[PDB]
Amino acid sequence: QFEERHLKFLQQLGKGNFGSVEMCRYDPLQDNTGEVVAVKKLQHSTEEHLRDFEREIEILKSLQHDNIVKYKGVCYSAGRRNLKLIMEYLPYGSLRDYLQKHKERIDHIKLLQYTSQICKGMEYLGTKRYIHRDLATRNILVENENRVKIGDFGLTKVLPQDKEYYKVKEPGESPIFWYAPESLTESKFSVASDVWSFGVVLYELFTYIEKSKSPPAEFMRMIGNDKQGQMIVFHLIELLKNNGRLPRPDGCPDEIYMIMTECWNNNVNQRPSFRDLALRVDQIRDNMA
Ligand SMILES: Cc1cnc(Nc2ccc(OCCN3CCCC3)cc2)nc1Nc1cccc(S(=O)(=O)NC(C)(C)C)c1
Repeated sequence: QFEERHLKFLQQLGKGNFGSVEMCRYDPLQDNTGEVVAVKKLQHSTEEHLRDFEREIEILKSLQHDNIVKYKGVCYSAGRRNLKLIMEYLPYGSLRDYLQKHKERIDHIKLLQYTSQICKGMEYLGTKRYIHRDLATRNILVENENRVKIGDFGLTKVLPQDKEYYKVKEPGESPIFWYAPESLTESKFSVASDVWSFGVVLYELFTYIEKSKSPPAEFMRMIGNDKQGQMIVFHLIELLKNNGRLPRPDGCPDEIYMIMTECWNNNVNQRPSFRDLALRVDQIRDNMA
């Protein structure tokens, strides 16, 4: 529905490996009444990346949830590539940056509100047999002080009809300090591996994104900063097989650290569901209030 003639560039919000996101104003009447949107595009539009980009557009079109960023449409230039995905724009940016800028005004009860919203959005993803694979405070976006949203679906894959996991080894470097053990060793991605990663999201939240308490900082202080390249991954695998874990964040109540550890269970069938986590986090929140 969108025409690239009338999309007008304001600034770049983010740029990763295969894609980038720009703030733009859709102003079809050329009079500065149009609305400001977010536009995602590929920056190396190979054909494999393009077909995966279109499955992502189709996945995001199939989702409507208060905690999922809103799809708006697509746009094409002359031809049926240079394809662009149009989404709503959220003014407060990533939850990672929002939280370390207001760390002295956001208490634990507010952290738990975000947490339960993330859970409800993740639970909605699971009902449609989507695996996010990429959850982190980096990709959680902020609509306003009371609402967060899951903000990017570049790696979201749909489960096969028969099986409850997905095997993918990607070319390039992966965020291996959020990945469940069975994802490091066998590249299996399930809703239980997303629960592992939600545990480290919750860890991040309670570290208030303090620089020396990032999961990579803490993990690679546990295995030694001397480790080399591929050996890095191997050493982390061994540390997770011996029940080495991230430490409890400073000030974190023991109840919330028990939720974190229960998601970091080595036994994949023994991790809690997102609906159970939402109920645990809603009761901790209701007792604090
Ligand atoms: C879909 C969408 C809607 N609204 C926003 N709002 C937003 C608003 C301000 C942001 O500030 C970024 C920090 N500075 C960068 C320059 C301006 C400010 C960042 C994001 N972002 C959105 N997506 C987005 C924006 C930046 C990064 C990401 S991502 O890290 O999760 N994924 C990739 C873009 C790398 C694929 C996703």
